[PDB]
Amino acid sequence: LETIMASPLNQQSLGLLIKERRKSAALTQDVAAMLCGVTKKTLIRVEKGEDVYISTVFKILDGLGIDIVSA
Amino acid sequence: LETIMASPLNQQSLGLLIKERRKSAALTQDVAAMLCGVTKKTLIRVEKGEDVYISTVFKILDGLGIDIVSA
Repeated sequence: LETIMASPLNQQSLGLLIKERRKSAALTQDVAAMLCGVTKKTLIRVEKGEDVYISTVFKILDGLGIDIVSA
Repeated sequence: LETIMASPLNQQSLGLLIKERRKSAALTQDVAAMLCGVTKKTLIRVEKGEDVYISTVFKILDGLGIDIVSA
């Protein structure tokens, strides 16, 4: 039962997680923005790790089927 | 808790997670707010699931030693 040193999410890596999930689902920023109910600009801000309201982030996570949990 | 950490997170359950973790460490709202570098009022907002900036949430999470990860 190998005990490894991994890392928790911060603001930047969350954006990158979102980006990777959007890309793996073959969705453009426009389409994903449509699915998540945000503007392309907002999605772009989030993927870049720029500060927004948590509600926006949860809309994005929910729209892309990304689940986050407590460690 | 066990109902919150055995499910993916939303805004409300995140706030409740913060609250419970704070309570398990025997911390008042003032002290925890102090530890996290936010106001008591802000911590109260987050624990109640009210909308704030993601940076604030990450400050609270980091200050209380709560790690979140991708599922």
